[PDB]
Amino acid sequence: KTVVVTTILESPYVMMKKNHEMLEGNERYEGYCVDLAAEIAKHCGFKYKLTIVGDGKYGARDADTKIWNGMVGELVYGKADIAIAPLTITLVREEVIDFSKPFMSLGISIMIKKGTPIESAEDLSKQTEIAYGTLDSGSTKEFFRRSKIAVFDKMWTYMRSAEPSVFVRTTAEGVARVRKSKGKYAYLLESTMNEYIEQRKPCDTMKVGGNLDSKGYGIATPKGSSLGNAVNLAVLKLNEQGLLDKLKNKWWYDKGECG
Amino acid sequence: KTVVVTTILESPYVMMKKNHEMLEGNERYEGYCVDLAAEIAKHCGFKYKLTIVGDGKYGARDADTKIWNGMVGELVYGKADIAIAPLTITLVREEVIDFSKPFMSLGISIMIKKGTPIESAEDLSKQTEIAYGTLDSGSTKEFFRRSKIAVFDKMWTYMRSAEPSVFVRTTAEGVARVRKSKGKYAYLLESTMNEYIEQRKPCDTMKVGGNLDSKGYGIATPKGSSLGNAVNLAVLKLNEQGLLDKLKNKWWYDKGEC
Ligand SMILES: NCc1cccc(Cn2nnc(-c3onc(O)c3C[C@H](N)C(=O)O)n2)c1
Ligand SMILES: [Li+]
Ligand SMILES: [Li+]
Repeated sequence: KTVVVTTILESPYVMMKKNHEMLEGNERYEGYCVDLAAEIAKHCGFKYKLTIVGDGKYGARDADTKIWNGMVGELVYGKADIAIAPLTITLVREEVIDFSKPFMSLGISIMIKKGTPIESAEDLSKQTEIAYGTLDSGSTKEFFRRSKIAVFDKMWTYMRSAEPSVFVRTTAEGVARVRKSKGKYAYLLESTMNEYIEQRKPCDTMKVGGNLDSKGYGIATPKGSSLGNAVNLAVLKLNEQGLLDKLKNKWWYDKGECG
Repeated sequence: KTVVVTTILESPYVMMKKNHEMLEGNERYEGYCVDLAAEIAKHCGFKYKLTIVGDGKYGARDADTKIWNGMVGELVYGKADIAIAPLTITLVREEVIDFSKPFMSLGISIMIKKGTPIESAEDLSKQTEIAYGTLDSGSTKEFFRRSKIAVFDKMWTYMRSAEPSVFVRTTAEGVARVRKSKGKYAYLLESTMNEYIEQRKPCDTMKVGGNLDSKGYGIATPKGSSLGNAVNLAVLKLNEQGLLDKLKNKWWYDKGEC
């Protein structure tokens, strides 16, 4: 029977093709995770349907209702069979779903406008002339809120009290703010997205410094699902064969615009 | 019952302390994996004994007998409960033991003696004057043996047929061979070791090229062991607390001797 894949629309992982109206089913979509899903399914021998998570969320547990939202919730409550998406392997998710070993590494990173005199998170933390912030929701904000590391705690105290607000509602708003702020705004985001935007016209942003943390995206299945073992072996095989590196190069650099 | 940990003496992961003869038990040892074992045990609530892998190997399967050696074999055959070491997560190992999610990243890299005219794996693959090889019974040799990537497949065909043997029995033997071979041996090893050695006396080796692949070290348990779930959650918690980053920065700290 057909495996129900839950995923989320986010470039370059999953995108509707420009001509999607002329296409059907899974062929309407393209991107890194679309290609990854096809490779996993081929190695594991299943057919599948790509579905887009209803609530547009990755997966968190509401503190009041204790209900899991997002792709994680679709797995937890038995509505999907597998999630193939930029879904970070975290402790609280690992407690409730199964994850493959990571298919992609990432960490929180600094996006600057080219020419900005910042080389590290330490550099940002010691000044205020260049404002800096994060998405107003989600894991990067939460990283700073929860960190007990001195530099990141300092950054959080700065971010919470800075005026005008250094937070943005969307990735696009953060990128636009970097681009329009003449070097006076830096945006903190996942290194994978930072690298992607560095390859978008007009080629005026860059990733600077080392990453602030390290984590991985994993393929998720309901806890105890028989599919989990085969999927994990497939991730390891695709990595060893160089296919994961090929797919990253395809969607970030071969299709990049900045050389 | 006290959990039997298998590990391998590899600086800066596990090292006998300078004054180990004055110490006993787990306190004889220091290093990243010694610290990590203590943190995992505290979070999972077990007592443990650090033991050193009997055959000094990481682990591979003999193609004729199908017997696993190294730390992998100690888990497969019931000699240890957990391996806490720079043990690379690989497909063939995952089939026979359980792994946590990775606690540290690495990739295959190239170590040369300073001045060797090699800048990349492609450079190595196109010549034979500078011999090159890797560690027996490790994940790098298995990577090359199995690889269908053109450059790496060519490198494996070269390594199999090179004379004298380009393979080494320990990581220390690989570095010693680089150092003594007057520029005529390059060693394929993981980036963690390459970078650590480059920054220490006698300052005569360096890493060249980008990493050839991207993988991770994992905490390993026998397949199906009940310890695996708790250990994996502990790894993720330590990651999210920044403790793994702290340990890495401490044990790879560059004192500036090179
Ligand atoms: N004391 C120097 C030192 C410093 C830092 C790290 C290490 C550990 N280590 N580094 N490289 C390797 C290694 O290289 N090829 C292999 O096959 C392995 C083994 C591989 N990890 C496996 O699991 O088989 N193992 C040693
Ligand atoms: Li899990
Ligand atoms: Li990390």
